[PDB]
Amino acid sequence: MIRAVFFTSWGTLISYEGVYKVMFKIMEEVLGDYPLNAATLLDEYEKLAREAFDNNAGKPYRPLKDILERVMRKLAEKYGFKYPENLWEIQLRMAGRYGELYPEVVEVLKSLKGKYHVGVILNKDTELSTAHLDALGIKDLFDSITTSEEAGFSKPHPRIFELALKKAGVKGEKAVCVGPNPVKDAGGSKNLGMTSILLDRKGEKREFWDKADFIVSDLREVIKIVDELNGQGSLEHH
Ligand code: NA
Ligand code: NA
Ligand code: NA
Ligand code: NA
Ligand code: NA
Repeated sequence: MIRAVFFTSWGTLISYEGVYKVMFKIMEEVLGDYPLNAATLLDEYEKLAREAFDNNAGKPYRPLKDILERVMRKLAEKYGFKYPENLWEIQLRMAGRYGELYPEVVEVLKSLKGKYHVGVILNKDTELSTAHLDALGIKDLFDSITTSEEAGFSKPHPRIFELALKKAGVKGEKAVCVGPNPVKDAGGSKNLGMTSILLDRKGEKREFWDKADFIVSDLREVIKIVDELNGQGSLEHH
């Protein structure tokens, strides 16, 4: 029986275009009138942030605030603008203002919440990652929020998934995990015995479909999958 459904954040709940918007608005605020195109700065920020996250994958948690400070110091030295004071407050304010959910998210979370433990797993940190969900209005729809900062390790290390399962009170076989990353999400959750669901919203990841138990293009399909897994043996499923 599936008793719990876990979701990641980026590309699952919060759209990539929404994440891009937040980061673009941060770059614009940092630059002020400095004569650098903010989209150009954004591309380099994304590259450096991605490189740091990927290097930390599966390792003990590293404070996000320090990562973003190191990235921005590199960018300020590269491009010649003054390093911004209160960078963290800029991050929090822009996360409070910008971003968007995929259009089916609220409906799906509400449909599941009545029948399953609905959890979110966050890899960047606790504070900023939770603040973004709160600003988008979905923080309280979750029965649990579990982060790499709380577990002490980032995906795909097992501890983050172990902690999420403890919050739900079940072993991995009673849970599904939905996310876009075949290694960090599908592989990571399957290591704890969960049923892995790869989210491929654009149908562009076929070469990684073998890394998951199920593939979906939107979150409405998750409800169907869990209902199917739980309808085994009744007269309706038959
Ligand atoms: Na629930
Ligand atoms: Na409940
Ligand atoms: Na935190
Ligand atoms: Na933090
Ligand atoms: Na794992």
